[PDB]
Amino acid sequence: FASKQSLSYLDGTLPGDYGFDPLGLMDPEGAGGFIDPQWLPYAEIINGRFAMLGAAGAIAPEVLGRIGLIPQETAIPWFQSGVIPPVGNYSYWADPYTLFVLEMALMGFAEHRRAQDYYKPGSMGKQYFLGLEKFLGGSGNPAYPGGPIFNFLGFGKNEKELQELKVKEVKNGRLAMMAVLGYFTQAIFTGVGPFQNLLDHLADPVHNNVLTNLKI
Amino acid sequence: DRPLWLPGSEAPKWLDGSLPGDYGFDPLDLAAEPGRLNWMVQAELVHCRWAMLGAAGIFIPELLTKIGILNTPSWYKAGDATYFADQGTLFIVELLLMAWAESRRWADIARPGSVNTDPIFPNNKLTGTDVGYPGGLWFDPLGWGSGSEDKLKEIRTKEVKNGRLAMLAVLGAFVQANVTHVGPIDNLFAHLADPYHTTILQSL
Amino acid sequence: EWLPGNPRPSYLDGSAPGDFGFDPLGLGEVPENLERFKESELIHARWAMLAIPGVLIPEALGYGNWVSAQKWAATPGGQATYLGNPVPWGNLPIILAVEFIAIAFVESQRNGESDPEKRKYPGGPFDPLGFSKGANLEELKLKEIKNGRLALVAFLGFVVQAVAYPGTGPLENLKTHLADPWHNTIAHVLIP
Amino acid sequence: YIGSSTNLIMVASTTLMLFAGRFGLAPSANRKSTAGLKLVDRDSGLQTGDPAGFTATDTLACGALGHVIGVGIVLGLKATA
Ligand SMILES: CC(/C=C/C=C(C)/C=C/[C@@]12O[C@]1(C)C[C@@H](O)CC2(C)C)=C\C=C\C=C(C)\C=C\C=C(C)\C=C\[C@@]12O[C@]1(C)C[C@@H](O)CC2(C)C
Ligand SMILES: CC1=C(/C=C/C(C)=C/C=C/C(C)=C/C=C/C=C(C)/C=C/C=C(C)/C=C/C2=C(C)CCCC2(C)C)C(C)(C)CCC1
Ligand SMILES: CCCCCCCCCCCCO[C@H]1O[C@H](CO)[C@@H](O[C@H]2O[C@H](CO)[C@@H](O)[C@H](O)[C@H]2O)[C@H](O)[C@H]1O
Repeated sequence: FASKQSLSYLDGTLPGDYGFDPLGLMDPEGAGGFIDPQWLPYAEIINGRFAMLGAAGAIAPEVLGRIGLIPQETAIPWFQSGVIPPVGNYSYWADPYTLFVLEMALMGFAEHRRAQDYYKPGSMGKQYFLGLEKFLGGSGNPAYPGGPIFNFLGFGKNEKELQELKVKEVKNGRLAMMAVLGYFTQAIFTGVGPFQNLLDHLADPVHNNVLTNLKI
Repeated sequence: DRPLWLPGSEAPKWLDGSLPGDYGFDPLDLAAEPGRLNWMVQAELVHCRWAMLGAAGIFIPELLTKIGILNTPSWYKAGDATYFADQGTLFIVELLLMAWAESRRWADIARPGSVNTDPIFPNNKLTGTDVGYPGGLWFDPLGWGSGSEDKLKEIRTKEVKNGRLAMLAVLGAFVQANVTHVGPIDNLFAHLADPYHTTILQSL
Repeated sequence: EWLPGNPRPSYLDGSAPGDFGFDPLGLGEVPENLERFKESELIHARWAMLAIPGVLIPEALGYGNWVSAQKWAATPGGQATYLGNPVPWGNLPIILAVEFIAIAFVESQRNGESDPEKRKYPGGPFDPLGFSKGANLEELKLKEIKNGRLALVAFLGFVVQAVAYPGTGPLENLKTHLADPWHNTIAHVLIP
Repeated sequence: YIGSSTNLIMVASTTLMLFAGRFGLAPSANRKSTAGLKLVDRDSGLQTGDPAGFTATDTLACGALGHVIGVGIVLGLKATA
């Protein structure tokens, strides 16, 4: 319904399907490895949700500091928080490598469990977790587990509203992926936060664009 | 056969006119939603009643002070004034008491006639048969107003238009405090002193 | 009847002790999930009930509070000189290990109880006085759950107030609210 | 810089290459050149909104060739003149 040819395998059942596949990466003729047609939509949704979180969290502290909710000691840009110590560093209750080890432990639990549910759909609700295995049996589609935890308010009770919510999720996710790429490139070129870049383009739109910032 | 707010103007189909004060005035087409009209009428009732309460609480003190009976401070700086209790403590007490009161009102609005019974003493049984007019001994002690058909219409029209007048008047008073550093009745005195050289266009 | 006029949930009809049809988020649709939540609420509440006198009485006599206990209340040294007359008993190697081992043991033994009806109420071979049969069971359960809910919210208030005011206790807060009722309450931190 | 000679040369080169692409004055995705340079028609499974058959691939190719020719012309003119 938009973009490029209807590839004869993107019929339209997928949420956000517009037949955009110039390189034919999702052609099911030879579809082994990680280029399986059942893996690419899930991977798109996952980098998309993580990108939504990343964009919101990389723009939030600077806006909050400008308004004044949080102390200005924590209103630093996203690349001055510890991801890149050579650029800037902040002192937390632990050094960043202990934080990395703890983060890898927790995300290892969560992600290896999610992977085992993807590969073995019925699992993760059979063996004894610490009481929570009852709510951790994903129903049907791996990308939409649901249940009393992952959907604890009850949205999308009927099919059509669920379709609209899925489409909205896909678009906000793609938009956030592009936004995060913009954050990276604008950080490299300008050396300041994305919010400062927005204010600069707003103050003098003609003299504060990518063509001016060719000299760093 | 009902007079309109605009002569020769067709009234909206949903604006039947049965409700008091319905003069077919809805230029924005806002109240066309089927589920919005009851919320609109309840909100207008609450707005008019609190607006007229505030209108009394604003106009009476300034009028009495300028007459000379009382010597009270103005409203637009009363919040920043010496009080025995801390301002935040008072505000929290206010929000809690209003939480109870409106909670009761909201339960009445959502579920008709469901909270007319006092929990602690179940022997009270509020008498109000219409939403937004609970009546009862606490809110309608004397029992005035409640009568036959077409009797309620005129008095409710009086109430709603009196509340409208008070609400617009209090908006005017706040605009005065924003534009002039003196009470609205003093602005009336100024408008009386030089009427042709003291209006809105003078010191806009 | 947590809110009069609101329909009760189909599963929450008001049969078990402490039922008032309160589940707006809808977590009790599964009967077994409802039973597990009942057990968890009762455990959290009972532990709060047991802990609350143990944290109000020492301050009532004038011993210590949250910050004192967590920083220096003979807890990190001194061989337990806190309890009136100094008594050695144990120290860090003991009061840091025997408590955790005992709590792990009791939690593991509780986990090994098959009957969910006993999970929500231990009942048998526990009662020394045997007052379970003596009084009405439903009234006793209702009183227990109501006092437990009160204890739970009171303990949450204790934690929040201790966080808000370091080196303080609930009793001095009560004294401050008694002596200066209209100048020391939630407002001092809601509107600083 | 906008009115400069370099900008004019670059925009002219890119515009002329795109013009020769969209209208059948140069090879493109849907118009193959033979050994005699005849521009026969070729069918590709690429869908485009342009009614003449000009696709995004052709846009990229013509823009690239235009930038290349413009850079060459600009450098040559700077070196000679
Ligand atoms: C996951 C992601 C971003 C995640 C960000 C995170 C977690 C950020 C975290 C933090 O910032 C915070 C919050 C706070 C900081 O203090 C610390 C860090 C830790 C830095 C982006 C993905 C980003 C992903 C992107 C940009 C993907 C782009 C893909 C494109 C364009 C594909 C195009 C095509 O594939 C199609 C569609 C069809 C094919 O046929 C043809 C082609 C053309 C190949
Ligand atoms: C949509 C539309 C349209 C169009 C428009 C336009 C405006 C277009 C254009 C387009 C364009 C305008 C494009 C362009 C492109 C370009 C390119 C693509 C380029 C590239 C470049 C390059 C590739 C270079 C490279 C290089 C070289 C070679 C030299 C050295 C350096 C470097 C390496 C860089 C039409 C009309 C149809 C219709 C209307 C609307
Ligand atoms: C492939 C990677 C994609 C993602 C890239 C993310 C952005 C990485 C580049 C960040 C660009 C900002 O870098 C720019 O500002 C930094 C902080 O003011 C500067 O950092 C400088 O100042 C800091 C603060 O005083 C000091 O702690 C540094 O030691 C000093 O080098 C860099 O010298 C400058 O180049």
